[PDB]
Amino acid sequence: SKLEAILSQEVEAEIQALLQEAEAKAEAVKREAEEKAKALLQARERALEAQYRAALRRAESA
Amino acid sequence: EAEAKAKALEAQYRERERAETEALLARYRERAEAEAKAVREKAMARLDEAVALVLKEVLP
Repeated sequence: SKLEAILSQEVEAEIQALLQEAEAKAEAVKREAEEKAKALLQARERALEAQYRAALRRAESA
Repeated sequence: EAEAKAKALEAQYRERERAETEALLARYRERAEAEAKAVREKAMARLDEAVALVLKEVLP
C-alpha cells in the first residue's frame, strides 16, 4: 500500500531522529563524566599540595 | 582512570611528605646543636670576667 510506504517513511524518520537522539544523550554522558573527572582531578591535586604545605609549615615551625 | 590516578598520586605525594619531615627535622637538630655549642662557646669566654665584677657589686 502506498500509505503503508508513507507509514514506512514516517518510521524511517523516527529511526533517523532516534539514532540522532541516542548519540545526543550518549554524547552528553561522556561529556559531563569527563569534565567531572576534570575539575575533580584538580581538586585532588590542590588538596594534596595543600596538605604537603601543612607538612612544610608545621614541621619547620616545630 | 580516576581511581587509578588518585591512588598513585597519593602514593607519590605522601612519600614526598615523609621525605620533607625528616629533611627538616634532622637539619634543625644539627643547627640547634651548633647554636648550643656556639652560645656556650661565646659564653665561656667571659664567665669569670662577669662574676668577678658582680661579686664586687654585691659585696658592701
